[PDB]
Amino acid sequence: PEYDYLFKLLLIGDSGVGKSCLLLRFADDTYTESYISTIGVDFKIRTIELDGKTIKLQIWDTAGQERFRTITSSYYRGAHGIIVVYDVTDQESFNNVKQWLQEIDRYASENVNKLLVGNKCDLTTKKVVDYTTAKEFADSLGIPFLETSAKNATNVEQSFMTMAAEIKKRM
Amino acid sequence: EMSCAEKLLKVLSFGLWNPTYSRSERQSFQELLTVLEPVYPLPNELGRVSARFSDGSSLRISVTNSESIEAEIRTPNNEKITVLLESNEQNRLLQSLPIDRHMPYIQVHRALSEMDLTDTTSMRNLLGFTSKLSTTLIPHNAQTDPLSGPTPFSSIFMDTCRGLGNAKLSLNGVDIPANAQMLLRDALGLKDTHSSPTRNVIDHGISRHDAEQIARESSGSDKQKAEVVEFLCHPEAATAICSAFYQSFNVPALTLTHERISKASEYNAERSLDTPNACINISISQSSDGNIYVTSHTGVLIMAPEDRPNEMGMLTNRTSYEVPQGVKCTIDEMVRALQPRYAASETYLQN
Ligand SMILES: Nc1nc2c(ncn2[C@@H]2O[C@H](COP(=O)(O)OP(=O)(O)O)[C@@H](O)[C@H]2O)c(=O)[nH]1
Ligand SMILES: [Mg+2]
Repeated sequence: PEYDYLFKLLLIGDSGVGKSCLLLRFADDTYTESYISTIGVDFKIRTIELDGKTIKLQIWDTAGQERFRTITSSYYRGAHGIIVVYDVTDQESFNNVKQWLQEIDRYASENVNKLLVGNKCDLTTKKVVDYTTAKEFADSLGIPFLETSAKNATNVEQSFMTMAAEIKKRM
Repeated sequence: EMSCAEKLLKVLSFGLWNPTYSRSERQSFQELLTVLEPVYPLPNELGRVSARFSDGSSLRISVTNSESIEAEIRTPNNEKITVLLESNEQNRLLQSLPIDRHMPYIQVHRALSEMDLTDTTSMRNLLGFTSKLSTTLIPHNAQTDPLSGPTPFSSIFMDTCRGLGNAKLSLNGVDIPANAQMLLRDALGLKDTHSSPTRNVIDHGISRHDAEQIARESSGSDKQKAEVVEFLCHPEAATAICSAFYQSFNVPALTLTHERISKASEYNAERSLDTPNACINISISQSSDGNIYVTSHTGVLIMAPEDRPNEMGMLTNRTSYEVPQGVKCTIDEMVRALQPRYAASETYLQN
């Protein structure tokens, strides 16, 4: 075509953990604080090269506040992969990963790809979720995991490529 | 010779979308029409609207629940004329006021100029227009109710941080620009996205000095500026501001429409059009009785039903509510005091 592969990605997680920030960093290599919140669902496209193959990613960026969940869930079953984000400075956000994974269990395709991302890892002072606490949890579910900083670009690119490769492998 | 309040009142009666108006006249009207702000309605009023122009003339329109319309002109020489207005099909008067109606169908407007949705400024401007036109009210049930569920309002402070400096915001008709909104951001104690407002503001409101600084940086009349300072010094002014940004106000309306909104998001992301996801336009007024009314708008791009395919317009959600006295800026306190009323409209570029 004009792309070798077409993958659909979903960002999922509590409000304000940084899902839009991560997406805008991956799609435009910018970080700004001059955007209103995500109302409903946002959408960005980016192409990557992997194993020489051109891959077109279609990333849906959901709103994470509770009331939005029912609208949000309608987008799961389309996705090739779902990224669950939490804020590493915010304990309650990590605690909620369990439910989000239940949402994936309830709504997404039975063998969708799951990645876990711990954002705002540049705020080291206020950091409350340690790598080992998260890794071990992710390990227990066969889920890949990275800490990232949309602000510093730290592991943002790596995240999506890992997700991509993981889907690629699956087909 | 003829005042602003009067000019506009001629227009609304002849009709905003009347075909006999040259395009250069339509722009000169949208300039007059944007002075219109919603305000606290009295007990029998379906909605009340107010405009205070720079030529010193004001205008107060009120629509009763029986949909009867009454305007009041105040000339720059303080004369008090009172007109009875009739809305019908050639004027669409009722449609060109910021009022929530009980229609059997969501209202559909046509943009008055070439607001071709390419970028941010296009979108904001269109929302600038739609914020002043009518909307159809939408009921919610327990599941789509923004205030129901296990954690209502949990996101307002985050929403407030992201919104301030990125919204179009008016208090008592005074436009508070980005710089000022950013001072107000810091004035609430919401310096960083992870904080709550200070125990001092929650209790006593913004400090007098902060308020005066914000009102100096703002565009608007000198008398009006003073009302803004007095508004900001209230514990309830913090409540009004923060709540107006609540993201889930938009849930009743999207429930009816999101698939079409997403369609527009994709359509645009494919053409590399750098169009924001959502725009916010807030309008808050304190009556000369102390009554605080919030009217909060969210505009969002939307695709026409599959009857006029590939046509794109804007979906506008209006949230109106009173902030009663003594309702301090707290999530727990907002959830039990505030009683929002959600409403929407679809606007498409006549193009
Ligand atoms: N320091 C830091 N702040 C971040 C980072 N990512 C997001 N934030 C902050 O969190 C706020 C909300 O992020 P946002 O993307 O809107 O969260 P969302 O609700 O999932 O879209 C932003 O205004 C940023 O200031 C990060 O990697 N580092
Ligand atoms: Mg977002």
